[PDB]
Amino acid sequence: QLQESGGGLVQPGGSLRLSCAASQFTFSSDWMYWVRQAPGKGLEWVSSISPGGAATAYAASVKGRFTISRDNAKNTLYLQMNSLKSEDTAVYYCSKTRAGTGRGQGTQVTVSS
Repeated sequence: QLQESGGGLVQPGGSLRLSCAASQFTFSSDWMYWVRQAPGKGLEWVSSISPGGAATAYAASVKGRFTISRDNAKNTLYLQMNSLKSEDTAVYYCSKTRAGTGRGQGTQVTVSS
């Protein structure tokens, strides 16, 4: 089980920090991902993080302004998002695959304004 949180209403150029709590003890050995779904669009990969945190990857549209990180002792995944724009508006999910299978209920980021 996974539970995203931290979403909200923000102004263009603002920022938010998303959190994702994982209930299974397997979190420490899992690749984890942030994916998002904007209005009327499909799921889109945002970023990826290796089990130990040593390898990360980012969609080109968020490179340099988003940071994925994880705390395995707290079984929590994080996403720090900066310089948010209206096109960043979406439901954000954490997932165990880049395609978004095994996601929580998501948390909505709304940017307008």
